Amino acid sequence: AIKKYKPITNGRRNMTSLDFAEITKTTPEKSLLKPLPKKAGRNNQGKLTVRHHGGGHKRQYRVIDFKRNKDGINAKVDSIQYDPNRSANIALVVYADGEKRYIIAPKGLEVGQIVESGAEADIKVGNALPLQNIPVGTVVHNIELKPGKGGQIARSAGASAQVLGKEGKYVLIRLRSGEVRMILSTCRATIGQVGNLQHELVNVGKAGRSRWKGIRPTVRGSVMNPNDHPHGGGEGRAPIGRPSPMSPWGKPTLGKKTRRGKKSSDKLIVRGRKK
Amino acid sequence: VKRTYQPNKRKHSKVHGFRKRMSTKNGRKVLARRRRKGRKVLSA
Amino acid sequence: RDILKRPVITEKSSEAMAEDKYTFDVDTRVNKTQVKMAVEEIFNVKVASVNIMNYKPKKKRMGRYQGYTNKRRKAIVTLKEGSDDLF
RNA sequence: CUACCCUUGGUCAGGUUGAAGUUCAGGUAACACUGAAUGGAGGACCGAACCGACUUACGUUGAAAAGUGAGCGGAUGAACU
RNA sequence: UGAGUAGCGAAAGACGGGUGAGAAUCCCGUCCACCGAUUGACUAAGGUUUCCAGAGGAAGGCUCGUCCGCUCUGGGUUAGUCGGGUCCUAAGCUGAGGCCGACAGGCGUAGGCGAUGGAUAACAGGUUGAUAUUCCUGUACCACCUAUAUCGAUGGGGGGACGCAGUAGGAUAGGCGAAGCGUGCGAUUGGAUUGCACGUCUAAGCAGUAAGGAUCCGGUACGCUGAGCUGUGAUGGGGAGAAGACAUUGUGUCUUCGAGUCGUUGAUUUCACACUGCCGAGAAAAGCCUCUAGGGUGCCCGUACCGCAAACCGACACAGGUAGUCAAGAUGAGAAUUCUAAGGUGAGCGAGCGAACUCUCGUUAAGGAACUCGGCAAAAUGACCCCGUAACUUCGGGAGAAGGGGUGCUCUUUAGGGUCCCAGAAGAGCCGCAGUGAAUAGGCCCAAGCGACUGUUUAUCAAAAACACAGGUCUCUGCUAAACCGUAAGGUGAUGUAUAGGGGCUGACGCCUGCCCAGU
RNA sequence: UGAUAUUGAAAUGCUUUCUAACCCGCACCACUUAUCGUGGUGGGAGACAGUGUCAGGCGGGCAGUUUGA
Repeated sequence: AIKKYKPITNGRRNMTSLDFAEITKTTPEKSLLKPLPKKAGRNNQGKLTVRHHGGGHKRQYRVIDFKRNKDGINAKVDSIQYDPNRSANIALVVYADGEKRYIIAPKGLEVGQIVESGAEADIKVGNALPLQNIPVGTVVHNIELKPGKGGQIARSAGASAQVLGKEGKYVLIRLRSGEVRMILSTCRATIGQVGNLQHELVNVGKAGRSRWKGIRPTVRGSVMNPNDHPHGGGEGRAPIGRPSPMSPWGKPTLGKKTRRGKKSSDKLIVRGRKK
Repeated sequence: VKRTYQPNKRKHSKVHGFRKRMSTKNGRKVLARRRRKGRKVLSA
Repeated sequence: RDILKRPVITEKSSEAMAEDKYTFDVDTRVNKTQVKMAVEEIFNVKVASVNIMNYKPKKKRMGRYQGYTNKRRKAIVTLKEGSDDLF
């Protein structure tokens, strides 16, 4: 749900926030919180290596498990909680042995689920099975990429990726970006979509509200001096003035592909994207 | 008007002290260059 | 031992308290335990307590050539039986 | 000193406005609409400390290598230290 | 030389008596004047002997100096409990092995160092020229040692342990007006039911108290801790407005002796991140508790002094700058305004005269912006309580729109409120030129341009129509992501995963965004 | 971007397959109640990548200079 703020002032005029109606506990669970110190886009050399980062509100990392590796012990969901670090909420789940953990909350959850290796207690949201046990046409999330490493794909809020056919050792996944690729078949995955679907609709309202999430102002290269940015100088407002828009470090920044993300995985990717 | 020198003992001994100069390799050279001159204050 | 150097005979802060307290200049690397046992071994008294304070080297002594004095450490002892620890 | 950042502390007489929500009423199959209390939001309003430096007069071997007087802006925040 | 010329650094002093070779300038005194959310009191940096007493007057002091933050000679800093170490750890630095590298060396694991935070046993009064939870008196507290079932970790678990904003409450400190004591009862017309000034007192130890909450262990499922404040004593103690007794103004002073302490009214910015709400989701480790595997002793550093300043940063005894704690009375929203208290201060050149001219300040006939680039600058409005209030609008606003009225004191009657204190109605009357009688606190309106708004900037000629901005759009990026530093290791991105990250442009909101892919 | 070394084994120079090389900011175990590292096991990839010598192309991102009388 979405709260729409009334225009009592400029700044709060066209604003919008989340309702926070699915959030139950409203308090972090102790003994699963590890201290996180802000780095403000700074390298081990101490130099600003990523721009527009810095400042914000103090937070604390929640030790979440993306491995989901239990031998078939049950777990009753306790509460859905807020997490400052990600878009998705989290869910505190107590296993029937005594261990408590944090899961990424799939949409529509208070139920109680199983960390399976197959469809014994059948497929349904929250249940985390290896991929080969997952029927073709499901919508799964939190997919590993290498066995026993932990979920890496489809972890954001309102995220998902459905399983197309199989190939005996791999499966075909169509990721949220619009890509089709081959994933190893012994890779785990949870069922369902990820909740918090309204996170995209929020209008953050003012310039000091994006300022306490950890952002900093972004000067435009056209309002810089000719030795700072390739766009740089001139008299009056000047156009781009080159054959193509550049980045601040002298590379083309609009159109040109930069895919050196891997080469060994070029043979596994079947499609492009529709983004 | 705030001026350029605000004295402070910890910072002075932590930047220009003997241990700081005897710590790096171009600080041992500063000491070896101040000892040759005959200076009565090598580090402070 | 001879961890005691000198008696300190001053006007008020050594004679206005010489009803029971006796002040010395001592070595600069000693305790009040060392001095409390040294007085009792030298003079054969029972020393109730002892207070110590350090003095910085003053630059007062300046002739044609300016210089500093010695850093000095002064110890006051309060006796429980006996007397005559500076004449 | 100055610019950003990290960590961990500190300060912001007073006074005034009255958002969401709640609660009584009433109105409907109902939702849900009008009223009255309660509530106390906000890069909100006035204004000292505090932080600034818009106009002007003075000074210009200055009191001072950038200040003073009179007014002026913010003053719970993208604050100041 | 300029030339005995410019200046002598914000400001109230006057006289009396001393000392002395010499006095506006030094000491003592009375009157006057200034600050008093500070020029008063206490401390962190930083200075580093500048602090005190006795002497001095060559140089320093913007004059003088018999004086001093200056010269000489002797002194002054006292801790089991205060701030640091023998306890803990942020950020960061360092790093045995280790990885990378022409050399030098860069990075990094275990481990270590490290506060601005966490833990940790003492309070009143007296005393010196100079110390003061440190010395002394009184009363305490903690750790260890010796005499006359327990211990449980380097390991597990709990706690420690936390944001911002809003009111409602309990109690207290401090504030004031009567009574109760202790001194005074008069100048110049008057009075004597009159005028002043003081009211307590600690920690610790005992009571009771608003409020507020399937390793014996932890996790799964099937009356308890703490807690401001009060009170008995501690305290036949200490102190004190002052009172009576002793020698050289005993100036004064040592000395013993003995006095009140009661109830009430408002009320914290101190005493709970407690309770409620919100989104931006609010350190770590030890001390501590817990479960199992098993009559004495008490150390080192600081301590004086200045600390909005003549002692620190500004070359100066320099109108600037400098973190934090305390916070009186009348008036009031109030830490505003004016006058004062505690306490400090009279600013290191004066005496004349009262020209031109410059600077700061007050007033002005008649008119009124005519001045001039330009109503710049100044004047005008300004407080509270009542009526009243337009086009427009994103329905919040504009709006303190605009425009008007009231305001002192005395006396009468007269429903309030809190528990002496706070708030009102109406009527009758007195006065002057004047009633927020001083200080202080909006001028407003009619139209156009730019930028939506709060914010920021050329430290010392520019503060804006510039930058930022929420929102729009395009584009690279499938995770050892792209991008970036190094261009090695190692990192940020991110302990994130396409509703996510980097780059380019535009710049709230409303209506919209035409055509062309020659050519780069 | 190509040739050559590290670099092999097979079947129809180009193709397809295998695995021991080389690699894994993948999992588990031991040094060690660290995992930086080393090693050892399982999985993934596999003669490809990474790296060395040689060669062609883009390269105001950066450098040195020129721009007459």
